Amino acid sequence: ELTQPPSVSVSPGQTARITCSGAPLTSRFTYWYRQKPGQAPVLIISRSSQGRFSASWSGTTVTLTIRGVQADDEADYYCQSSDTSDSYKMFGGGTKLTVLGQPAAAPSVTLFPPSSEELQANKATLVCLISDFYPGAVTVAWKADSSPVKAGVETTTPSKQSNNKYAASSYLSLTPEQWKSHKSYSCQVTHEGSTVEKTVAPTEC
Amino acid sequence: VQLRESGPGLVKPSETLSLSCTVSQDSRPSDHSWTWVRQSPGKALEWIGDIHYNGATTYNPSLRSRVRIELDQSIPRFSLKMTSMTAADTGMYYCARNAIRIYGVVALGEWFHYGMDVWGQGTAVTVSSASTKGPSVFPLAPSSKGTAALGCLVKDYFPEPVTVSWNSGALTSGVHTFPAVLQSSGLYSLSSVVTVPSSSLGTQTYICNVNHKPSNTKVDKRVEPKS
Repeated sequence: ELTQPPSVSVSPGQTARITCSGAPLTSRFTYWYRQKPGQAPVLIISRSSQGRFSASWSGTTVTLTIRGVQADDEADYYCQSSDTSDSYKMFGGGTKLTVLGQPAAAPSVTLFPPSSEELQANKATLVCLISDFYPGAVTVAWKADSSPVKAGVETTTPSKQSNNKYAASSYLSLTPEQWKSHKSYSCQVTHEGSTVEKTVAPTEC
Repeated sequence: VQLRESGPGLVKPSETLSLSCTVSQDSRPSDHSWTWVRQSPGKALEWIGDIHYNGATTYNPSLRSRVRIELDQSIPRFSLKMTSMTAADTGMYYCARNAIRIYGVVALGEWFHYGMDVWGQGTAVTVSSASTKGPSVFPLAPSSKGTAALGCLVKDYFPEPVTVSWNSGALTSGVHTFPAVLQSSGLYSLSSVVTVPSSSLGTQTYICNVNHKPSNTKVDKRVEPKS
């Protein structure tokens, strides 16, 4: 097997080093890949013959060096080789590269009421879409009028966006009667101690 | 060079997974090692095996007794079968080209892998006894009152994924398709929203194209301004 550190953290502009270690590496080439959340892997170190990325061999370890690290380099990095006997190939366990010092970003929140079509199908969903926040942690509360909603809420875990900020979704399921019974509903998104609240109302366009 | 996976989305426990990968625009396909890799959710890539045009295969030793890779050179397209599927096998399955460069006599081993340089987008495989279910798609109408957000709510489907395009792929700017939520029912729902110029709400038609390959269903939903 090939072993990598689970995590490496560096600040912008600094050089990152990620190691891959294993018995095959004394005699078998080590390839490297980067994978960002929600994407397929990308080859970053090839074997070109018998610019910020390079790799260096020493015994049972190969070191990947990333020069001039920037936020867009946040990704999981995997090494890959073949066994000494030429029987199979394998990947290491991956290293998550974190770039320190990224600025906080407040969430953007869009709240949609139930569609007329859904209501006619005897269902009602409020859709609270939350994007562009950093770090990747939010809490979501719903209110019916001014009272907390104790049932019907489904919220996703935050997921990393292409711009390195995060997104999440929260859904509130209601019956059509419940939707029409209250003056308004609100989705309240708290991040870093501050809150954005969006409201929708059945009688409002 | 492009690789495109096709798979069933869902496999019943104990049954056999069958995937394929179609290769396009490779002009020396017989040189390379055509590879399958998978990734359980939140876990590392795992190499499954590969095949060469001479038909020679190699496999991950922990999976060998369950897997077979085959190659149809006429397309070309290569396949993976994996028997006795369980939830342990749920994850994303990728095909890849492990490209080879040849510098001398092949029989003397005078060649080497360049690396897995071209990857498919992956096909999601869920192992479950539950039935496939296609989505119900509802419009998320733009606010009546710069820019406006409109979208599609894609409700109540299983298994993952759905893909969403807008205006048959003509509209890409401002599109944000959110990861799905998993409901207590075991179905998924997601939303796709596009931010558009308000001036276009009268003039431009907006249609979300929601593809759910596991149920062989595609829904093209027109999203109009509120009445």
